[PDB]
Amino acid sequence: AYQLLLSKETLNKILQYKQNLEKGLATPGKFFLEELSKQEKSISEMDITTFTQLLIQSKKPQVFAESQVYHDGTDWTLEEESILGDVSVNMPVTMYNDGGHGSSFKNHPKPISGYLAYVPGALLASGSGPTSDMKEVLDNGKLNQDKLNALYERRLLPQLIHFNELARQNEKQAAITIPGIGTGCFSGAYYDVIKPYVRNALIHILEKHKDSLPYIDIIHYDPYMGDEPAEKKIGHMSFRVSPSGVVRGTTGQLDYPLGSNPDTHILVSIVAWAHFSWPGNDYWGGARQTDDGVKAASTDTMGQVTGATGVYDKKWGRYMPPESFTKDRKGMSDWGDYVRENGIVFNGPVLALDKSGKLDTLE
Amino acid sequence: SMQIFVKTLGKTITLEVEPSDTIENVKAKIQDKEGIPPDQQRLIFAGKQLEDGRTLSDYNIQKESTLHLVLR
Ligand SMILES: Nc1ncnc2c1ncn2[C@@H]1O[C@H](COP(=O)(O)OP(=O)(O)OC[C@H]2O[C@H](O)[C@H](O)[C@@H]2O)[C@@H](O)[C@H]1O
Repeated sequence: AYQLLLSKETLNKILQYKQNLEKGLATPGKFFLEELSKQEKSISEMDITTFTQLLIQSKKPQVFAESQVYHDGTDWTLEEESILGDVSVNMPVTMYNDGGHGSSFKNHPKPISGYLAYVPGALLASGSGPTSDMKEVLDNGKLNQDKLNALYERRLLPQLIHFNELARQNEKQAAITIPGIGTGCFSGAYYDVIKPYVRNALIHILEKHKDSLPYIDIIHYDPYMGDEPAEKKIGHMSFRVSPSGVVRGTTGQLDYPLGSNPDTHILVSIVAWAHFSWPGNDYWGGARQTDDGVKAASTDTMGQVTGATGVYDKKWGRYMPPESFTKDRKGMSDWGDYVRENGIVFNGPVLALDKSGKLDTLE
Repeated sequence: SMQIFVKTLGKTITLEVEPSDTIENVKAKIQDKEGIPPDQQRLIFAGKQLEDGRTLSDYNIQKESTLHLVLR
């Protein structure tokens, strides 16, 4: 139902991590060790794909990585965090509303079909020690644009490649809506400067790889606030900066941007995801909150992840758990209660971008 | 008009609020008092995160209730 993707550089990080464990240079963090502890095979007996899937399976439905993660092995190690932040996941979705936050959402008369690509932003906040992403992209406390570009390129390019080819297979082009990934909770102390850095990173990826993306057409970048409206031709692509908090009446994230429609385009929305969380994060705890939780709640994301058939609620703009679950219950009925009760795990097929820019198996 | 308590991981913020105040409204009052942007505020009550677009009333948050702010 969903597809996990990662870069060639991340695949190298995983192979090195496995080898590092087998050579005794590292020990698994508690939550990885917990998933590993359920296995009959040791680490040296696993192949790279199983190993990767079990590290991804250590994610929890809801985690607040900017505040309640310690990066010291009592939950995850930095070595695991460097991998998990690079993992993205896509899935087909029904979009029941336009993705407006809070009470601002507008329901679609007939729900539209499209795709989500969950991608974790740079984790530039922490409750405890420095994060992997802080070490990667900060030079003595200062944001390095080229390093941030490289990070987002590593994380986003596999999804752009995936939907370039899927638009081709569907004989359409792709329209992609993108939020201000990493500019909210994950921005930490960089809240006040991060907005143009993320915009610049998106422009650099598209310009650098434009010749690999002939079926990508329109990019709708909506940072919400902190950026100015703009439109830029990037190769063949139309890249629009459209902050819906400063311009009124703009298209939502879960809606066709101007110039696209269901006949000519597939609609894909990027979700600002989270290193240690299942897709949707906040909404597993019933909160239709943040880009991640809003987009999950406003789609059938939870059905694609759990395999269950939920019910959309027009009043609260929300895909709810199945009636066969909520009906008898006197309490504790949100999607995370559904996963605890049914032993659901987050484990799916994984592909990696290879030397030639093709998605393929990890071996 | 009433008062609630927002505990941090700690320094307890006292807020002046109305049952009809939305969570974003409450978050904005926290910003005025503490300088934390709403985008970087997670508010928990009775073990659940409070979401934009609902009101204190919706969560049955009454006078002198304690909320928990999660910060980096
Ligand atoms: N009322 C609003 N309406 C629409 N967009 C908004 C609003 N307020 C802010 N934005 C924009 O929404 C955009 C993204 O804000 P965030 O979701 O925090 O981005 P991140 O990647 O830093 O946080 C990711 C973490 O939060 C989740 O829990 C994930 O699971 C991660 O744990 C910003 O550009 C805001 O301008």
